[PDB]
Amino acid sequence: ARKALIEKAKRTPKFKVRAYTRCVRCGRARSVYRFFGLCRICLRELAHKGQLPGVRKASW
Amino acid sequence: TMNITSKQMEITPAIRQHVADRLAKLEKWQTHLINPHIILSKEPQGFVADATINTPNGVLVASGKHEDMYTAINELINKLERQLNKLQHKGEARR
Amino acid sequence: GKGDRRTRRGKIWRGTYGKYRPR
Amino acid sequence: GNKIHPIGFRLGITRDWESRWYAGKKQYRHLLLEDQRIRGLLEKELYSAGLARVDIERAADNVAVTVHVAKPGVVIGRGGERIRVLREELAKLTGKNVALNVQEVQNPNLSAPLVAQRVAEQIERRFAVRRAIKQAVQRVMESGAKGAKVIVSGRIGGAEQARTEWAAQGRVPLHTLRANIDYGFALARTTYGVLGVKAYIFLGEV
Amino acid sequence: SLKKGVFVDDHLLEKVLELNAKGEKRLIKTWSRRSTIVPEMVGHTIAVYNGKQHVPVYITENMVGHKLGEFAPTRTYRGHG
Amino acid sequence: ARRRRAEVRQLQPDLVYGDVLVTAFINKIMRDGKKNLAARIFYDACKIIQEKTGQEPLKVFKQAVENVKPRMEVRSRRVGGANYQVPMEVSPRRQQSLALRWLVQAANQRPERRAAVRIAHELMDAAEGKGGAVKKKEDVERMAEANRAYAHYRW
RNA sequence: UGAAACUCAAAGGAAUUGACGGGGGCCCGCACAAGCGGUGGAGCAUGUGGUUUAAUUCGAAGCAACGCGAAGAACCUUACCAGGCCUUGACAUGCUAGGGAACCCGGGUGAAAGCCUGGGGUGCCCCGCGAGGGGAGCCCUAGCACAGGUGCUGCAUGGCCGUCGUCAGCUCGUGCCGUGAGGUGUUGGGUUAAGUCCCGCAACGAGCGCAACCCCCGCCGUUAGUUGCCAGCGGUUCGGCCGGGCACUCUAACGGGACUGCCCGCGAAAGCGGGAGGAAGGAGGGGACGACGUCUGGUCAGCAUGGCCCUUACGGCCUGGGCGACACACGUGCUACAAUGCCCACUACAAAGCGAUGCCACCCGGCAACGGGGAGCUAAUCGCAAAAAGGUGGGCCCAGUUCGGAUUGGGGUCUGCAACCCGACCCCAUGAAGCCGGAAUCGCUAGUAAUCGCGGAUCAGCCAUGCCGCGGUGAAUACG
Ligand SMILES: [Mg+2]
Ligand SMILES: [Mg+2]
Ligand SMILES: [Mg+2]
Ligand SMILES: [Mg+2]
Ligand SMILES: [Mg+2]
Ligand SMILES: [Mg+2]
Ligand SMILES: [Mg+2]
Ligand SMILES: [Mg+2]
Ligand SMILES: [Mg+2]
Ligand SMILES: [Mg+2]
Ligand SMILES: [Mg+2]
Ligand SMILES: [Mg+2]
Ligand SMILES: [Mg+2]
Ligand SMILES: [Mg+2]
Ligand SMILES: [Mg+2]
Ligand SMILES: [Mg+2]
Ligand SMILES: [Mg+2]
Ligand SMILES: [Mg+2]
Ligand SMILES: [Mg+2]
Ligand SMILES: [Mg+2]
Ligand SMILES: [Mg+2]
Ligand SMILES: [Mg+2]
Ligand SMILES: [Mg+2]
Ligand SMILES: [Mg+2]
Ligand SMILES: [Mg+2]
Ligand SMILES: [Mg+2]
Ligand SMILES: [Mg+2]
Ligand SMILES: [Mg+2]
Ligand SMILES: [Mg+2]
Ligand SMILES: [Mg+2]
Ligand SMILES: [Mg+2]
Ligand SMILES: [Mg+2]
Ligand SMILES: [Mg+2]
Ligand SMILES: [Mg+2]
Ligand SMILES: [Mg+2]
Ligand SMILES: [Mg+2]
Ligand SMILES: [Mg+2]
Ligand SMILES: [Mg+2]
Ligand SMILES: [Mg+2]
Ligand SMILES: [Mg+2]
Ligand SMILES: [Mg+2]
Ligand SMILES: [Mg+2]
Ligand SMILES: [Mg+2]
Ligand SMILES: [Mg+2]
Ligand SMILES: [Mg+2]
Ligand SMILES: [Mg+2]
Ligand SMILES: [Zn+2]
Repeated sequence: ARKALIEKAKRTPKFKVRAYTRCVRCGRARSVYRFFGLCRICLRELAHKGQLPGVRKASW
Repeated sequence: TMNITSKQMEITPAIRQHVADRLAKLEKWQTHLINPHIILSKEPQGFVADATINTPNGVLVASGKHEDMYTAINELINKLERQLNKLQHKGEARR
Repeated sequence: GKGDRRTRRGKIWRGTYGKYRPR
Repeated sequence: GNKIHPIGFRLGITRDWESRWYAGKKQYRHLLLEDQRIRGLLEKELYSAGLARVDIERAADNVAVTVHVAKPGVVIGRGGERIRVLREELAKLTGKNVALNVQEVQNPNLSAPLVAQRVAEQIERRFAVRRAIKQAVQRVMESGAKGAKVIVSGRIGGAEQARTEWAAQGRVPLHTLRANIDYGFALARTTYGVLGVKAYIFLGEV
Repeated sequence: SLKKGVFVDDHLLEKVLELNAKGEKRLIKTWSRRSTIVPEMVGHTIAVYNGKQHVPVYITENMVGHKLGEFAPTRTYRGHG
Repeated sequence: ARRRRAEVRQLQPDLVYGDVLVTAFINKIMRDGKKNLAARIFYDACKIIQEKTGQEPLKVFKQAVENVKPRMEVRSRRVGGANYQVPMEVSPRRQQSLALRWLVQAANQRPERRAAVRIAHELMDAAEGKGGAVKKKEDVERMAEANRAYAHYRW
């Protein structure tokens, strides 16, 4: 049970409870961000790459 | 009390009490053995036995490694004994 | 106290309102 | 197993973003998810071009989609035909106004992504890895830089035991906030497995 | 818990208000542990799923507000030692 | 303190008697940062220090502090196979710190229900030479003395 | 004086770079000491070892595994178990033999999945006034070629991370020394947070690390004002409310200021002590950053990837169970054992954030959770909002208590298709252990520990006492 999984989260099934964020890049269910569409890993890779608009290493 | 972790392996009540029995050798020194923890583990070369134990005079840590699991465990106790006799006799150089 | 649902301080910790910590 | 990404570490300082725009909550995800489809479409198709970096802009139903490159030819083509076959397919997914763009890169051997994917393809090509690495640095320093560093890791020359190969000339001070260090990464899938390549180019102080 | 509505699946609901109508039988197999025991069920043998087995429960007016699952428990325990 | 010497902070003098020794004390009464609390106790006690035994609560306080500060104490070294309790003089720094500490500590063991009373009474008695604190002093001091002959192992 | 059998792939000498010593010298770090608060005992929450189970999926393992992967396990998640189903597949590209396409709705049936089934009818390039027609959007069936696999190996791997360690180190070039490994430099004296810097020197330089360049805070300047203001007057329904103003406060962008630069003192210098001015001095405090390398560290279960393995099954859909089981054992934490406290009622003072099928003012029903209505706000202009400890004054009077709130009975609310297993909250009744904790053991040097509340991610709800942030009050001590 893996790639079939990412497909199963696409078309929205019987009840709306069954809604769960997966992520676009990796099929990761765990630690997906709503704002990015991303997991915490994928998020990191992209941010560091400079591909996330106005996203910067924080530091205060 | 004493805890044993068989990591990625199917262990048994019988061999568990065997390791409890081999560790009993350190009871010889008559010094409190506090929450001892052994970990048995496979490996392509052979088994691995680790243990980490604290005592009133310090802590014991050591790894046995060997083809036979039992000789790995023995090796582990052999290494532990040394460490224990050292914590017990070390400052006697008190001249 | 902080664990006792029936008190003010109780509800504050628990983050709720009721008879004992009203709105 | 320690080092911070030298691009991410300078975002806003020496270096700047490759997708530049503004959104806010309701549509960010989507905007963004577009870019990364665009990026995939491009990086695949536009592979043997060269390049490094794709800057991207947005206003409304307007994607500027800039592409810097090694040899612009494989984009523009004969009379500027294929530039348009792409300006199409982008737009087909973009569902909005695409502008396919080509900027040429100056000394493609001064660019990090570009130098690293050369040694990369050279490794897939079964070359002495240690020598491939000295050279790829040699080329950079010859065409100028204030220093240069290059890293391959994996079954180098196919060795059962993994190994990691390392070479550098001149300065590469990755602790300095104004480095202008261009860093880029490629990947060599060989008959035996994957090897990582990292290049570092010290262009100078800002 | 569960304020206004009385929840029975309207799948075993149907089954009980039919069997009662013509000549009332037994052996209704269900996997719904979520179903309340509604007074129209009072007396029957329903076969309830705990997940490896369909466990039969005679219904009695002793137990109504409950759920059909409560009487076919999910864990086999027996002890320690 | 491997490196240099460890600064002793000075302290804001208090807003009633304008004297550092009181705040240090109030600091020692304090619990979980609640300083306002730590204040009223001392002062309330000061009400009581005047009320009963009419006098100058400042005077009483500052007296029972000098009646507590230990002049000599033991600090134990390992030599050979035995740990010797060793006689050494306490710094004025340490005496203050030991003064205030035992005072409070012994105060809070009194049977009086209200904290400030406990503080009141312990101080009144220490002024006079009676109490848990004072004992601890005399005690520490007889434990020095009797070790007088370990005064050579002294740093 | 002096063998042999047998046996071994060595036994050795000197020197080298390390590691180590219950060897030495010097020197750092909450390493110890000084000191304040905990843990270990209690009840409960949470992970883990076990055992249990049809299954209790999986990984993580001394420090560096154990509120870790999980920044949200009722279904979903979900990788496991039981039963019911599907095969060219839930999914990619391509080729064909029939039909058709597209699309929306019931039915019969079943727990659902699935199986069986009654409908309407395709624009289009189009011989067309016609039957009809060709194509190809797109569906199906049949057939493949294939897909798919959270199946195995983190010692075959990339990538990213933990760690020694913010420790002061690790090296290269040429030269010199040694047959050589290798030395030198990098050592030495002195100083620094520092291979920091000074002075020596068969060495002279260079690089990766230190520092600095970046962010936050503290002081001042500018630019700027639908936030702030009787600072100013006027009005003032009394709300900075209107007028009016940017002085304030602020907000958020760009500057300035700290340099051991100045005085004394010492030194050969680097630099140490002391002084002045300054909001701030000796790295002003906090952050981001973490060398060559180590742990055959960690992850094939985020992703990727070699290789091995399964192809009506190790693939795929579903209903249900499980991941929450409980004789036990450990780890992290919550709330406590009370009077420096507990309870009631009135009354103050933040910061950072977050809000459109969201944040809900206010009105009403309700003891209440909540439920009705209902205004504002794409938000410095509305809302979450109450901050809490504190302040006031009243009760409690040392009692297992007006301490503590576990456990259980019963009655309700809300989310959700559904709260048996298994949610959170509210009310009534019940008020367990616990009187400060053995051996042992953790954190913290100042706006810190302790204590007090607030926000956020993830999220229908939530098992958050977790985590990441934010301010409030605010100590003790450091000989060494
Ligand atoms: Mg959900
Ligand atoms: Mg109570
Ligand atoms: Mg409390
Ligand atoms: Mg010899
Ligand atoms: Mg030798
Ligand atoms: Mg030594
Ligand atoms: Mg010597
Ligand atoms: Mg200590
Ligand atoms: Mg203590
Ligand atoms: Mg305890
Ligand atoms: Mg406990
Ligand atoms: Mg695994
Ligand atoms: Mg180890
Ligand atoms: Mg959770
Ligand atoms: Mg499940
Ligand atoms: Mg039916
Ligand atoms: Mg590894
Ligand atoms: Mg790895
Ligand atoms: Mg492993
Ligand atoms: Mg030579
Ligand atoms: Mg050499
Ligand atoms: Mg060295
Ligand atoms: Mg340092
Ligand atoms: Mg240097
Ligand atoms: Mg203005
Ligand atoms: Mg101005
Ligand atoms: Mg730095
Ligand atoms: Mg390993
Ligand atoms: Mg994988
Ligand atoms: Mg092969
Ligand atoms: Mg399922
Ligand atoms: Mg779990
Ligand atoms: Mg225990
Ligand atoms: Mg907890
Ligand atoms: Mg507004
Ligand atoms: Mg009782
Ligand atoms: Mg009571
Ligand atoms: Mg309860
Ligand atoms: Mg009940
Ligand atoms: Mg009792
Ligand atoms: Mg008592
Ligand atoms: Mg204690
Ligand atoms: Mg306490
Ligand atoms: Mg410190
Ligand atoms: Mg929530
Ligand atoms: Mg919270
Ligand atoms: Zn992802």
